[PDB]
Amino acid sequence: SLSTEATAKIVSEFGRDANDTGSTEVQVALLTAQINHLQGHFAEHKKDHHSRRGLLRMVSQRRKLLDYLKRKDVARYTQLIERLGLRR
Amino acid sequence: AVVKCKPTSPGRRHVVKVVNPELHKGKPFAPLLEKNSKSGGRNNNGRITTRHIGGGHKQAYRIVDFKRNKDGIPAVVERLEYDPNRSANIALVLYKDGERRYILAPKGLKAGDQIQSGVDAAIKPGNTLPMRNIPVGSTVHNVEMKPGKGGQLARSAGTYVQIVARDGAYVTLRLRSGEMRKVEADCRATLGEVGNAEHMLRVLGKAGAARWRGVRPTVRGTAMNPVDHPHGGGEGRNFGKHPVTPWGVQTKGKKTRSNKRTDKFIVRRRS
Amino acid sequence: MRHYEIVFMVHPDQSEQVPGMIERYTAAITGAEGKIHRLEDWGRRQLAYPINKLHKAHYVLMNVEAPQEVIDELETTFRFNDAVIRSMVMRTKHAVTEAS
Amino acid sequence: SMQDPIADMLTRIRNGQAANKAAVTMPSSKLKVAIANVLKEEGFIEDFKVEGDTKPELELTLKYFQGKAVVESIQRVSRPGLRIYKRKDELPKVMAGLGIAVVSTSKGVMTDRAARQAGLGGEIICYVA
Amino acid sequence: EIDYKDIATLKNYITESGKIVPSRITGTRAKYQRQLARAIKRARYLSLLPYTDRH
RNA sequence: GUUUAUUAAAAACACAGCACUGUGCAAACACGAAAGUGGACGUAUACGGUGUGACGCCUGCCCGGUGCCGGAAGGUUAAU
RNA sequence: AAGCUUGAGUCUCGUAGAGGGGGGUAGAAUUCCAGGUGUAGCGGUGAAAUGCGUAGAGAUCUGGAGGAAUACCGGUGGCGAAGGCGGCCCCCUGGACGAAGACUGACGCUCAGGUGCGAAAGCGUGGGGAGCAAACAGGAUUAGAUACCCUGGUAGUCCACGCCGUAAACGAUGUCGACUUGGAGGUUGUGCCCUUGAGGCGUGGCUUCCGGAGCUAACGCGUUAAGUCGACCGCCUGGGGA
Repeated sequence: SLSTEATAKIVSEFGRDANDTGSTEVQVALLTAQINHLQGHFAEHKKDHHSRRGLLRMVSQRRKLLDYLKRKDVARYTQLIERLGLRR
Repeated sequence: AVVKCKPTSPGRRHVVKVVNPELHKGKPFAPLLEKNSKSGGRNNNGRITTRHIGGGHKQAYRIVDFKRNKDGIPAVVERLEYDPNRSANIALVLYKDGERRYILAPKGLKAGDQIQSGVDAAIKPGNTLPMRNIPVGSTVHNVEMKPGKGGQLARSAGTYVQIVARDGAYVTLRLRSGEMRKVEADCRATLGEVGNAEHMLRVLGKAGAARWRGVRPTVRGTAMNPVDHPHGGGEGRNFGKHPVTPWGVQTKGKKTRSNKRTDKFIVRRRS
Repeated sequence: MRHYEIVFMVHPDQSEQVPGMIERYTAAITGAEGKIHRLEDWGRRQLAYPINKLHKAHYVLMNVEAPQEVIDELETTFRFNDAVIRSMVMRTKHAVTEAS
Repeated sequence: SMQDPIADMLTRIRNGQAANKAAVTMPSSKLKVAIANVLKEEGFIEDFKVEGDTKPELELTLKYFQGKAVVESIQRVSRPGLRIYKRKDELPKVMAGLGIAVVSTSKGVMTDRAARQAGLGGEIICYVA
Repeated sequence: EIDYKDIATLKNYITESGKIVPSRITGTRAKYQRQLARAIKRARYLSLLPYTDRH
């Protein structure tokens, strides 16, 4: 549950020539935008294992797509994880 | 919150105290402070009046208001501090022209909100109005049940009063004692609950922890000398006769209410 | 902005107070940049069976086209007033303009 | 899910022949069209045809002559997890010489005959009669 | 699903015994009895219909 | 930690915590032949009475007798 | 390493659902509370009896308190990871699914030990107590009754939460993919014919019963296969003892 109007602030910055939205650099950003939204969501409230598993599904796909991007090009990986919060 | 001590030395592991990271501190407001003096059960007219009292470290009394007489003036909460006289903690209030008062703490542990009183006042904590205003089934806080005694009931940590029913000029209130009472609907109430509510969770852990509060050790009537209590020293582990007061009279299960003047206001009695 | 009809059950013997409540409820819609479509009465009507000893209610409805974020701070304003009672907000389903 | 393009190749043929079907169709691959070319040369099938712009699909025709199925054994032997490799005199005599085997080799897909004639061995891919 | 706030219509589908008229009797499809039960529940929680019967 | 000065020092006593009982507050309760004060400028997360003994795991039956409560319809019944 | 996509993924306009969480929000009787009207009955079993009742019961009314669950529709049905979950009304939200297209470019399948879930019952701190009821005390019944059956009844059931982690957790069938006779039926999208559309011709998702080739000792599984075949994981070699 993320609008076409909220994606319009992600595909604008993480794109390059349009349409780029199928690419790993943009899908890792669209997953991060859903993860960081469904992180809170929680607090207030906790007791919902369904949306908690949804969050962990989106994280599971992001972990893999990050590892995959790093396995294609390390420079395109490092130039993404300065624009999205990772490893503090 | 409540927190438990580490085993640094013997028995200390049992110690549990109430702690609040937002609770303020400072100096008491002198025009609402008195030293109040120790009473010690030792008697101005003769022999002792009370038992299990001796010593205890210096304390003073902070004067709290239950009259709420300054109507139609907004007042602001300035700070909430630890109180030595009631477990609810007590807040400092500043009125719009310069007057400062101590009040029973509303819930939220916070300062900076402004409060009023009248016949109609805002739904927020610390604002006061008559119980005839509200649809019942809620918490009323400290209640002016008798005008000539101020705001009564629910003064200790986490204490509450439920308003159950209404008709015409009257309403009914139910208490955590087991008693239920009837009052005029025009009686003033502040609505909501008292804060803290953790005071009953405290564990002293140490045999000196009530000594610094003046609490003297309890010696058994069946252990002290036979003339000094009606039970009397053993005759080891054989209590003998029915339990009595130090004054020689039976007490267990025997009801002692003799008031007769307020029973017509009590609609359900404490068991 | 999101549709809500907001229909009140005003007390059948206390409707003499109601303009002061209305002027405080409309304020919460105008402040929020909403759009009032009717703010009109159906008048005094009968109920289906007697509740809280009453068998009548006085009906008034707003149609507000309001921001969705206001609902949980609006449905509480006619919940403890005891002269404007038993309100239904009736979400979505558009709005009729200016009619009874 | 799907790991081996050959693990759904010969089942179609063994099950379609049991259903008495004259043609059997599969998704196409380099090894599938390499096996089909040798199975036509050795006469185990009549013909094969391959077509598709979206996905290329391969259809081969089964022999029944006048009613009775002409291929009397259709087996795989070897799998990618546990492969079978035979040396120049360890090459098999399928159905005690009534059938044949197919091998991949360094010279490309051929019969156990063509491999033994080439004085070489290799990896097994099919067993037939 | 439609016109469920009209009680002059709804009272043709509920009994003096304080119950519901069967879909066998109205000649209606099974999901009309669901539409009717939803109309009854949506009239109850709107002060249009009573929740219970008896004198 | 407490335990009697110069033969009776600890397992006895207290203590953290456990239960029952009286108390709606001008409390109940106590001392005061009282004036008054203590209870407490505490208010049921608060006080009076009696036993248990930190901590972890724990609590069968009996209301005839002697006390106490609920009922006051019936009995017994005094000064009057 | 270089190159791809028709493996896998996300999406424009859109679809149903007792899924979850937070809020609420509504009604009934055994009960309790203060009484009327009123006379010897009430209660209960296969039989009876303790017991409730003349202190005015049972029942019938007036005015009121208390606790739990959500009647109807409800099924041929949905959802959820399982366990489980039906109200209306207002938010917060996971996953799945259709139409007509597109952007990436093997990013897939599985998984020791982990990392997180709970039905009933149980443990903790504070509340709660209509109905049902372990335990218990009676009525009995009987050779005996410590039990069935009848009269009463605490724990437990509910809530703030915190713990517990187990089940006949069961269509007793590990997860994942392809290929392939059906019928009858339910449920939800949807392509098309002026839908001039009630009608007709199609087509994806989910799924119930009957059953065929195959499998199986047998019963069953049966295109949602226990079939046909492959990847990985978890297990295992007789009861009595244990």
